[PDB]
This record gives sequence, structure tokens and C-alpha cells, in this order.
Amino acid sequence: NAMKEKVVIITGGSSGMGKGMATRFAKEGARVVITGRTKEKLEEAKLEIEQFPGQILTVQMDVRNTDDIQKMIEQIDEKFGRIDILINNAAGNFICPAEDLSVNGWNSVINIVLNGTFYCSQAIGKYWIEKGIKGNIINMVATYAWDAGPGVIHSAAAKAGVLAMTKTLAVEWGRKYGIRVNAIAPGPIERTGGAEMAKRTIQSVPLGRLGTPEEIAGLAYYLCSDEAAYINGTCMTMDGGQHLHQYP
Amino acid sequence: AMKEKVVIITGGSSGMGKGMATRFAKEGARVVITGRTKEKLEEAKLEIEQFPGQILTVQMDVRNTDDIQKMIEQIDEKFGRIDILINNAAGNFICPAEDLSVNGWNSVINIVLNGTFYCSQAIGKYWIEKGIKGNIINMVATYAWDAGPGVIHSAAAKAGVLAMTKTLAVEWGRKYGIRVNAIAPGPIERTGGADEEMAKRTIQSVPLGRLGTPEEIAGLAYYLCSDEAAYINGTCMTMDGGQHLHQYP
Amino acid sequence: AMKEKVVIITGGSSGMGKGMATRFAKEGARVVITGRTKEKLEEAKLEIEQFPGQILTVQMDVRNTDDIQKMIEQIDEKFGRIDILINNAAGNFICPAEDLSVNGWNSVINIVLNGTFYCSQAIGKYWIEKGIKGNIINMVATYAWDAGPGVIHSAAAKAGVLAMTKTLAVEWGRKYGIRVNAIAPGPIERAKRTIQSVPLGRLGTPEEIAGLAYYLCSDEAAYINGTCMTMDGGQHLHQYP
Amino acid sequence: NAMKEKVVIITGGSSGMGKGMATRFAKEGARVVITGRTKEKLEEAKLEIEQFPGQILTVQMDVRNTDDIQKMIEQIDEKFGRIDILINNAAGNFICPAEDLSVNGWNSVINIVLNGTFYCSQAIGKYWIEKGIKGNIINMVATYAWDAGPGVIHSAAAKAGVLAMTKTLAVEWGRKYGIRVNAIAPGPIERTGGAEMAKRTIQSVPLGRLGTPEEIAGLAYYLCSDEAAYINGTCMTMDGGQHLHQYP
Repeated sequence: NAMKEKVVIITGGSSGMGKGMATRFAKEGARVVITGRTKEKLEEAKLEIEQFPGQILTVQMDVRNTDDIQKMIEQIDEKFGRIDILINNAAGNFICPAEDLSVNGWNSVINIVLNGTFYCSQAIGKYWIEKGIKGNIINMVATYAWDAGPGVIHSAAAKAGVLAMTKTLAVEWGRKYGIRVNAIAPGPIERTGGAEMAKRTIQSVPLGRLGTPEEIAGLAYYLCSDEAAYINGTCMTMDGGQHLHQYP
Repeated sequence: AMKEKVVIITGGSSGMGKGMATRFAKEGARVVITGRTKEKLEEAKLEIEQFPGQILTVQMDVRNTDDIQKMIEQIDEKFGRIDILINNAAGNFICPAEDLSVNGWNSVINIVLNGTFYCSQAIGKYWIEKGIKGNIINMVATYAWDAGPGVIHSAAAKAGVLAMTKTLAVEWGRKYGIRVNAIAPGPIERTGGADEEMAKRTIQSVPLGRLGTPEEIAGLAYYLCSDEAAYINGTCMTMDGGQHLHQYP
Repeated sequence: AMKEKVVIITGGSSGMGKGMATRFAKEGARVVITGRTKEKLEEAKLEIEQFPGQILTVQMDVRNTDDIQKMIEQIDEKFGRIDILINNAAGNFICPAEDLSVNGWNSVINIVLNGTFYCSQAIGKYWIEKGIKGNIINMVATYAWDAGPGVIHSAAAKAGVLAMTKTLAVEWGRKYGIRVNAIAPGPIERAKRTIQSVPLGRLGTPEEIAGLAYYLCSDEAAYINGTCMTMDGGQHLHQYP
Repeated sequence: NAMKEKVVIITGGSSGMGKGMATRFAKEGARVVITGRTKEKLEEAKLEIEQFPGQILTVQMDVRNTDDIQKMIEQIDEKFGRIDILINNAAGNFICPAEDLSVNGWNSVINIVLNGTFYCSQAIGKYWIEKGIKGNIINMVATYAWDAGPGVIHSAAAKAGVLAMTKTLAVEWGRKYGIRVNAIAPGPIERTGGAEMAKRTIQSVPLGRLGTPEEIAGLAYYLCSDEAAYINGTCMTMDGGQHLHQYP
């Protein structure tokens, strides 16, 4: 189909936004690699999105482990022979007052979100550099990445770091290798996990509703299209206007 | 579908304006292009029209509120609806801030900032009275949120337009379900202003090593108006190959 | 060196303008305050003047380029120099964007954006002719870089001023050594859900704002250029996740 | 509340900006604690900065080690009985193309700059919470923290994370404890030693010169003064206008 012969890797692709993006790329005929930490969820996701035999590759791995990343790259290269797009979506988040956050809790989020995104990006980038592939990277961030994230200080710091990495790689690798690097910052999206009623935040969104995984997937698809080839080093926000000041 | 929609593009007879008009027309929308000169409007129409009467040319000035109401009336009478407004009409040139005439400064503030407000408010009120969930796209520049040396007039005006964009996304998004966003293009071929050492140097300044195109800009505006994009509101989408970012540490 | 300096504060007869004027006069500078109404200027003068001839009141409109040149002539004749310009003259009120009259929108753009440009260009040219390394401080608002629901006129105007601030910081900083910066105040003294909205749990004060403007004009702050210093107790930041 | 009665901690206080800040606070009469990894540098800085015996406390410690941090707080509390200000300055930075950066290299910068700043801030904050002290935190960032940092991707990410932390703590702790948290972003400063011609750098600064440690010190001192009590959750840039676009 439209994305046929392209190979897309989505970390954290067995649930939520990751799986919504995975669904769209598979419907457009691309080969999709989804990663996760649990076998069962990956199998389920694969059964839900696979359009033809061999289209989807599930990889049980940890983005914090550089050996796992290299093994995944070798496995994909052997099965499909190329990698076109990397979407760094694997994340970990929960609320905790900053004073009460354990050192291990802080470390775990920085490790999965910031470090794991860098490990995946550098390893995939090096693969593209060696093969002369003009790849595309999309990093999932949050609107609190450029502001305050009260109650989620670990995620706010990690995602801010990811946003800086996004812009830095867009300049360095855009120039030296023609690799495009961008981010997406979603607002509240229906059908996603986490940790007095919802109308408390649906109200905070000017458009008065939650976004959908299909809408996020449409943005990801547009960013990977030939039309969008000049978009580089930006963060596309999709939050119905939530992050803006709602009163004067 | 896009086939039934009506799109207004101010300054639509040349440059990015015409690139956007070309795309919406190929997708079958009715397109209204505005401009100050009759000749350029007729040239653009002939070039982009897919079928008789698809394109409506309106010779007008975005600084004139009477021109804006006349245009709305004419469109409503002819097509019976308005779905999308793209505020593109612009004016720009280089001048050191201390040398800029009061008339030069005023003219750019009036066309870019005031004209965008006049058009947006008039169209918004038309949508409000008819219960239409419209969409507005404002064309800004990457210097709108930083410094614009040599183009202080445009930097100020476009910064005002960006603030307006975000403010209307909140006010109208909430009260009427009207979406408002902006596009910040980088250097785009076939859109030269007034003003090669610095020429090839500016291409060097773009990480991707090339100029953007009006067709790429048109594809972003088209995506922003699609049903898939319905949750995008109050943002500025930059399309500049990474140019506005720091190029060295 | 403050003793030998001349500071111009537009809209200096009330509120923040008066707070700034009070501090600069206490530090011994000559202060020029502008305003539209005679009696308010006369009251402000009596309140802040520390010695005879310290304060020059000028009844003028920042939208009038002829008024600006007359003021510059008058200042130059009386004091012989101008060191600092604070563009504070502002106008503001709440109104839904779709209800705002063309005259209402135009008046705010004219006073805030155009007036700041007219004053800044006229003073810049004066400094350019005399080789003076001046300092400009523009008063903006935290909604200048975000949305300002209900105050779209002021948000647009202030955002324009912020862009002008950064642009002149580059052009004039490099060519003439003139520094240009902005201050963004939060809610300032002179129902309480907005006090709750401020992490520090209170309103700011005009004395605090004046202390920031004073620091920005000091020799210690000579490398600060093209930035916006916000003083709002943390209010503009997201208060929830 | 008078500076003469205050205790100021400056990590990385034995050289460069840290020492410039140390010099100013000591000159105003505060007790100053400077941290560093080398005994000799610490003793040299102490001799240079101290106005009276016992005014300066040097602490040889690693900001990445939470035990070192805990021991330092005990030592200061025992000697001085209070802590008023924390300046997170310790940092590590060098140039390296993103694709050539080692995993250890990346990890070390994130650890020292981002994690170390969180460890010190959380530990000192907890100390302040226990004692009811309305403390003040200043984090040293850089202007590439909110943009691209080509060649310094590690520091750009770490510093972006520090900036997010700064804003997040200003909200959470400003509200719950009256603790202020702000950042400073310096431009190029003479006498600071991080790892073509230098006239290129001064040329990129509109003001056409480098900043000084004494200027940076004045900004830090202003931010800690009583008149700056309402400044919270912001980043004060001191770079001569360098980070702005220099041409259309």
C-alpha cells in the first residue's frame, strides 16, 4: 500500500498511543516492529494490527539495555533488510510530590525516557549512517516538557531532555546525514494508561474533549510522509489548546 | 468533504498564497483569493482553476473593514458558506530599525497585524451567527518569537499575529469550536520579497541544505484543515528544515 | 553614577510607572514622567520628588510623534542628556475578541505597540547622534508569549513589544552598544482565586518591580540584553499536571 | 534574613563561575560552602575567597552520590546550624558529535548535571521542609537548554531537564513551602574553563564582549536578595543577546 516497503519501529507499541500509531502504519502497508517488556501484550497487539503474514515483528526488550537494542537491530536487518522510521514512545509516568519521590523512582523515569530514547536514537542513527539511509525519528514528548510539570517532575525533566535531543539531532544529523528528527506533544488522549471526575480536565481543553489514538497516528503518518520532508527539529502539539492560558 | 468547502486565502495571487490556493482547488474546494491588483488576480485564477466558477477573485484591502464585509456578503450570496480562512496577506522588506519611516512601520503593522484581526473577527462573527465550526490558519515567520533584525516591523506584527492565534484558539475553540493555528515557513523558493554571498550561506544555514517549496507549505495547510487534524488548536507548525535552531554551540 | 542620570518613564503618574519613578528618584536620578492628565502628573511629582527640579512632568501622548520630539527637545534643554527609557504607558481592559470594537483594538495597538516604537526610535536616534550607550526597558505581560483570553488586544500588542525588544537588542546592541530588555510583571498591588493561582500566594508590589528595573539599569547588569525578566511568583507556569 | 547570617552552598565552587559567585557571597559576609572533587582546588579557592577564619567550608564530594550529599548536610548543620541558599553549578561539558558520543560519556553528563542537581535539590529541600526554612535555589543552565545544542547534545539534554525541574519545583515547593527556585543562563564568560578564532564568539554577541564571573555573581546575589522575593520559576539570561537570531 502507501507505506509498502518501509520499516517502522515503535518502542512501547503494544498499548495506548504506540499501538494506535502501529495500527495506522500497518494499515498503510508498512512493516512494523513493536517493542515492549511483556510477551502477552505484544502477541495481542500483533494479532490486533497485522494485515498480512510477517508484517509485524514483536520484540520483547528494554530500551535501557544497549545489548537489547543492538540485538533488535540485527534481527530487523535480517528479517526486513532496512529500517526507515523510529518512533520513541516507550515511557513511564505517575504522579508523586517531588519531595516524596524515591531516588530509584526518579532514576527509572530518566533511564527509560531520556536515556532509552538516546540509546535507541544513537543506535538506529548509526545503522542509517552506515547504510546511507535518510531516516526519520519521531519522539513522543509532553506539553509540560517546556513548562512546569507539578506532580510529574521526573517525566517533565526527562521529556524536556528528549525535546532538546530532538532539536540537537535535527541540526547535526539533518545537516550531516539528511536525517529528520521531530517530536509530537499530545494532550489528554482517550484509551491510555497511567496512575473528582474527568470533566475536570476535559473542561481544561478549549475543544472540550479528549484526543484519540487515531488522531495522534494521523499526525505521525503525516510527519513521515514525503510532503512533510522539510519539517525538521520541531514539536507538533496536538492538545486541543490545553497547554495555553485559559484565563487572564 | 473538501469538495463542498469554501476557503478564503488573503494575498492569494502569488507566492505561498497561490501555492495554497492551487492545492485546495485541486482537492475540489471553492477558493476565494484576495489581492490589491486585478491583473495578478486574473493571472492566478487562470493558473489554478479546475472548473468554471471554482475560484472567486476579490480585489480588496485587508485594512478596510468595509471591503471585508462586502467580500463576506459576496461569498455568502454566491456559495452560501465559508469554511476556512487563511490570513496570508503580508508586506515585508529590510530596513534598519532606526531608519524605518513612521509610514513604513505603520503600513506593515496595519496590513499584517490589523488586517489579520479585521478579517478574523469578521469571519468569526459570520461563523458565530451561522453555527459553523470554522478553521483559521495564520501565516507567521520563525522570527516572530525571537529577534527579526532588519525586519522589526514584520517581527512585531507577526508576533502580534501569533499571540492572536493562541488567544482565539482558547476563546473561540472553547465557546464555538472554532480552531485557530499558525504556520511558520522557513525560506521557500518562488516567494522572494523586496529586501549571493549571504544567499548560498542561508542555504548552508538550513540543516536540510535546501529551500522549502510552496507545495510543501500547501500540504501542511491542507493537513491542518483535514478532519484528522481536528484536535490541533492554538499551535504554530514550523516548516523550515531546522533553520531557526542554533546551528553551532 | 545614578546621580548624573536622566530616566524617562512613560505612564509614570500612576501604578507601576510611579513605583519605578519613586525608586529612581530616591537613588538621585533626574526623572521625566509622562501622562495624559495634568493633575495626576502634578500629584505624582509632589509625591516622588526628593529635591527641586528633580522631576520633569510632560503632558503628552505616546501616539504623537510631534509630542515625542518636543519632549526630547525639552529634556535636552533642561538636563542635557537622556540615559534610560522605560516604556510603560499602557491601556487595557477585558472584552471578548468578537465583541471588541475596531476603535478599541486600534487604540490598544496604537498606545502599546506603536507608541513604544515611536518613543524607542526617537530616543534611539537621539542616543545615536550623541554617542550615548542608552538602556531601554519595555513593560510586557506574561500573556505576551502565550494566550491572553479576554485581553487579545493587549496580548497582541505586548507580543509585538517583546519582538521589538529582542530585535533592537540585536540591532542596536551590536551597532551602538544600546541595551534593550523587558520586564513581565504578574499581578501587582496598587475574589482571591488568582492569589491561589500564584505559587507564592500573594500579589507582587510596585516596589519589587522598581527594584528589578533598577537592577537592570545598574552597571552590574551591563551584559543583560534582549531578555524578558518575569516577576510573577511563578503564576504563568502550569499549576497542575 | 541578613546576608551576614546566611549559609550558601555552591556546588562546583572551586573554579570558574562557581568561584566568582562564592567570592561575591563571601564579600557580603555570608558563610559559604563550596563543593568539588579535588582537595587542592578547593583549598586554593578558599584561601582566595575567605574574608574571615571559618567563613568558608570546603567539601570534597560527588553530587552523584546521595551519601556524600547527606553527610554534607549533617556537617553544615552541625557547623553552621542552617542552610539558606543552594546554587547548583557543578557541571561537565565538552564537544562531541552525537553519533560519536560513548554511552558512558552521555551517562556521565546526565548523571552529574541532571541527576546530581535533583539529588542536591531534593536533599536540601527536605532539610528546609523539616526546619521550616523558606530557601532559595538557583540552577545554572545554558541558553541551548531550550533550543538545539549541536556538538553538546548531552549537556543540552541535561540542562533542559534542569530547567524543567526548576519550573516544576518553583510551582510545587513555592506553593507548599515558600521555597523559590530559579535559573541563570549565562552566555560566554571570561575565566571559565570548559573543554578558528575566539573573535567569532565575541562577534556573535551583540554587545561584542564576553561576560564576567563578577557580573554573573551580581545576578545570583540580586536573585537571593529580599527585593527579588517574588521572582520564582524563571530563567534569567545573561548573554549580551547572543542566543537571539543575529540575521533576518
